[PDB]
Amino acid sequence: IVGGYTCGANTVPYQVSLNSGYHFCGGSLINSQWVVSAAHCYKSGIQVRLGEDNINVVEGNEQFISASKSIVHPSYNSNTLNNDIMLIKLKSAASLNSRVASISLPTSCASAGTQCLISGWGNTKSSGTSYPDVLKCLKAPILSDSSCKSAYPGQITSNMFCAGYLEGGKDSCQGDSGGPVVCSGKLQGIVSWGSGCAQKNKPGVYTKVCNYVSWIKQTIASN
Ligand SMILES: [Ca+2]
Repeated sequence: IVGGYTCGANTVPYQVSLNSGYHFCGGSLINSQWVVSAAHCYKSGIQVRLGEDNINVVEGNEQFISASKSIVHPSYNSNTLNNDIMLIKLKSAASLNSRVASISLPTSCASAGTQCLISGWGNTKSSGTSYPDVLKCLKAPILSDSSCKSAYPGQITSNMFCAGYLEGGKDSCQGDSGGPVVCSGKLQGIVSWGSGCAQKNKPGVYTKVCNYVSWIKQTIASN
């Protein structure tokens, strides 16, 4: 997260870190045994880390649970990043509490102008590289489809939306991938892609979660 703020320990209780020896992606806990992340975060040997603030220090509220299976969306295209969504099942159910909690799926799609919270442990520089140990947060509005398409001609599908600031300086970034965009207590987006980070006229692009609710529910119900 570039141009954000320190969230505060366990203030984003649905935020998870995906770990394969090191943090490589974010995710969102949507019930006691399932996480939603980006399909481009797919790999084998995933451990889900819940209750994290400083990802380099054991602070006492963590739960570390290995993934038993991952399910990438059947229509994911890694070239265009269309359908950039995946489900991860935990080997055992997380113990839910005030600091480890699920986030509700949308019942309807959020509109342009809606304020959302974007969070993660990604790069905090738009030019350099600096990775924070503690969770970073950014409040950002969803942008109009027209402005999103104008920023990225030929690249925005019906399964994507832009959020952030056309002026630049405030954005998600490398390492935030797969993490949450939550608006009015609903998971509306997943950190997917963008050109650099926090660049003028290149806002963050996010997977449009409301398009996938039926798939998520049906997949969870049979797996
Ligand atoms: Ca920790």
